[PDB]
Amino acid sequence: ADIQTERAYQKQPTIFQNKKRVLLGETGKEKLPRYYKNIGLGFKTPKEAIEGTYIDKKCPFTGNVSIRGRILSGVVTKMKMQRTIVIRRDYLHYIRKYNRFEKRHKNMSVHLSPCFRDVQIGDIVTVGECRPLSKTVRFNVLKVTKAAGTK
Amino acid sequence: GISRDNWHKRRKTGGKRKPYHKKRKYELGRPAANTKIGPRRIHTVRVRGGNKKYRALRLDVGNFSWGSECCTRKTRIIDVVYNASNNELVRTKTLVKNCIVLIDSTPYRQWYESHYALPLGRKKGAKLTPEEEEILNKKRSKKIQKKYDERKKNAKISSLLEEQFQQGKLLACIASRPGQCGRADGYVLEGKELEFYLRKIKARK
Amino acid sequence: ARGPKKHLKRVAAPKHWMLDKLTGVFAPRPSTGPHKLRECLPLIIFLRNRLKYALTGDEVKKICMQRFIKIDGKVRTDITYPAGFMDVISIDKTGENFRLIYDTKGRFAVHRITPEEAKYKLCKVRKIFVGTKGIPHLVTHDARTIRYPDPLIKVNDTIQIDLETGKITDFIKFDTGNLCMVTGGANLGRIGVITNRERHPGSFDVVHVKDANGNSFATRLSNIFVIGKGNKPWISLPRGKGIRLTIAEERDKRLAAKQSSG
Amino acid sequence: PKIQRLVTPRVLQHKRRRIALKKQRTKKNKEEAAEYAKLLAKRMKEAKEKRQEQIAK
RNA sequence: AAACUGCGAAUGGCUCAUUAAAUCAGUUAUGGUUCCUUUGGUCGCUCGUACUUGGAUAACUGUGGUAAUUCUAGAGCUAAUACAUGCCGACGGGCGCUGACCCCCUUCGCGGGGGGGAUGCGUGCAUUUAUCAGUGGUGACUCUAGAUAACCUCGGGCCGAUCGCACGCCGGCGGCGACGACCCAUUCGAACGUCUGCCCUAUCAACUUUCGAUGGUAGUCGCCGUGCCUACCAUGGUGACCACGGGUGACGGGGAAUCAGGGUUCGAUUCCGGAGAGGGAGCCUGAGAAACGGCUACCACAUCCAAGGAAGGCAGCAGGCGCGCAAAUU
RNA sequence: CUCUCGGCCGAAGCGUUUACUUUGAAAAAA
Repeated sequence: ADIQTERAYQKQPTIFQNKKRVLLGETGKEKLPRYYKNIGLGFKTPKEAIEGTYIDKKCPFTGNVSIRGRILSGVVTKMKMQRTIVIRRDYLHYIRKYNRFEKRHKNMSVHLSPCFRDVQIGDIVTVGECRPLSKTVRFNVLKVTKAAGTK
Repeated sequence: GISRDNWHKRRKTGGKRKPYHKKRKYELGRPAANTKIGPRRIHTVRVRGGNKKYRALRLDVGNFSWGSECCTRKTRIIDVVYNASNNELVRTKTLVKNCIVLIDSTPYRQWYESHYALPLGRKKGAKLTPEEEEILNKKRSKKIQKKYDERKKNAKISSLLEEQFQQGKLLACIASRPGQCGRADGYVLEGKELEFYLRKIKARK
Repeated sequence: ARGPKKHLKRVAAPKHWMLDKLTGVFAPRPSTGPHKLRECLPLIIFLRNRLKYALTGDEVKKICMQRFIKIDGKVRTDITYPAGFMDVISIDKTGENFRLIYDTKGRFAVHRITPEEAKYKLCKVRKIFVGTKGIPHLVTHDARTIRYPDPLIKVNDTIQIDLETGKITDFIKFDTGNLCMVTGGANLGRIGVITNRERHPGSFDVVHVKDANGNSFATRLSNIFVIGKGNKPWISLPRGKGIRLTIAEERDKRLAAKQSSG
Repeated sequence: PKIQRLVTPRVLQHKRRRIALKKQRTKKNKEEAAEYAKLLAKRMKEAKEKRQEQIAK
């Protein structure tokens, strides 16, 4: 029901959601407490991480990942998977003989949480290193700034 | 002879790797010993460091937790009703993690009538044998007669549970990995998780 | 390989042991112990190479096997036992006492010390954790764990251990204005006052240090050992006072010190 | 032959010895844990006395 | 002496066939894991025959087989820090559930509130699940501790049936060691990852995806993180910034030759890292090996043989043959 | 370059993000 699209029950595993209540609890409000945590390097947890209903075990604000290592950046190129995007990093490689540089690029598959909704391609995104999330994915999207051709 | 290496795959670009060594021992994998329902049979494995792995092949009991009442009792595993990975694992009655099992509610019924003095799961005809008449109609002291009735107000149960208590079989979900710890523990399904897996089993047929 | 290495080649040894090129293929390969093998001086190098007591690597066996050697007050019958920083070596048959402190050039030194000072040593606190029915512990850089510490001991401070009992007597905390020795890097063996500590969260703290002549330097935080409260060292110091001379005035000291001869 | 599993005066003395090391390990756990119970009192009372100058002002 | 037990034999030595984002180098990460040993901690914290337990087995004696092997069979004895089983003591209790009963205050009384309590149950530290509250910590834990309910594998988890030396103090109380030992920390590592980097080729321009290719969910396996693998889905992932394929007279670095400055070429070779023991493959033991001076197969060679069988692995040091322009002492 | 605190002097924030340059610390021995 807007979450449970799978074949097993999507449940935030730290929160107990079957507490016994009294008559002022059943008549008052059906309140699901949510688990969120603070990534420790000055990234603000979004209000969608504190107010959402999405369930993601590899989200860096609500799931079981810890961000440690290199913090990087890149721009979005292809959002065609389930919860993960493709960013390309651009850099210049110095060739020593010619004393000149050359354009170079590398792609990264990177996990995008559902708290970063309405992300268009072509905007800068900070990524953060965690453990392997799948075969090719080892970074997690941390903040999304928009391209300068927005308003 | 299984090998859970990463170098027998293709690259992300799609190119295949020519390997740079033969299979090392720390890359090993062992066969799935699927835990079935039967009287207990565990076979210990020797894993890295000299440690132990309890590879269970048959299991019959396991302690489960009624979450909303803080009650953990050791029940009898009956059946497998639904498994959300593969459904051939239900006809084979394999106990894996997160598979929904039928347990026996009788240790929780004895806790409920001892803690709240209310008949749970009894029929409407209410044939009440005298050996539990003394725990359902006991003689109470002056301070205990108010304590039990103080417990008796919030001693309500969601009606999806009481239909399972009628037939004596609760729905439970395994939360421990039996092929690695040799136990089949877990919790009793309550509330929204219960009415999710109920309609999954109902739509399964 | 398959499982751990038991040999050390000679050229691959630590540079500060000062083993020459032509004596052998192998170097003494320190035993596992309290210290990293890059951060230690084995007991065979202290007896044969530095002190010139022994002459071969069989006489170190013959010396240590008479139980004549106590490292931190416990008798050591391993010749490759890694003695490290602030370790007290008591030889009672002759009457000397040494402490392993770095000198200004990144090596250890023969630092003879008085047996009134040899009853204690300093350690640096490395991790503090609770556990086992709520009992707090220390872990120092010697792997010495001292349960029930003072609640005002935190990480990166300095305790003072009594060596006959194993217990803490009094401590120094990590602050500015404290006298510190650098125990790693290119400023190793240098003594100065803590000026400043820049924090880099998710990376290493940099601790700017100031000399007694004005020479400022910086290190990472892990190469910092608080020796004194204020400017007074709670241990003795070597012949040089932890103050690194540049090579010009280090030459001037020699070419002016030879002129006292006759 | 040499009789093994014989209750020698040495054999019986060794059982006395390691029982004595049980009492000494229980001796220190009564006395080390008492001093930290004393030391936590000073370091709690001084923090409480620091509280009364920052909450008041 | 022997033999049982323990430990080592996983290092060192040799070679460079593989291998082209692989190895490797610098840089980080394990807050995603194991670690014999060493060093420090801990080891009457558990409320329930011991002044010492049980059965074998070598060496040895004695009788044999086979052409033959570091092949072994049967018979008679005997040990343990091998293999097993197994208490007492601390031990008086305490703490949580229960709870007949008793007592006290107030109320005319009902009633309300507060103490003591026999009875039974469970109690440590590791294990596995669930729930609660928020001593010490980090940049950030689903951390560390605490509480509660239970579990705790017969292919069992700790809680010592062990040896030595000086000898004792008032039948007890002993001092130094040696072996052990679950767990924690450390040391020595290992493994798996992050970022950046490599020679020639387009007469290699599209590749990957039935048979996992990229991702999502649930699990299986594994020391653990992950298509590692399985089920169900989604249709993705890389490509002139040269993917994919082929080649290399390619193990990679530290380095070496030459050189005004720029460069060019070599780096099998004594240090670090990888790999491999004729070619593939599979295991046992162990902290650590997919080990070859370990075992089991198959393919290739090849030794003895009484023709039934038995045993092999020099890219260790010497040495021999072959190869070659080309390289030392059994 | 400035805002809320501690003893005018330190925290915390920056500013649009970089390339460049200078310093630092880390870079096995041979």
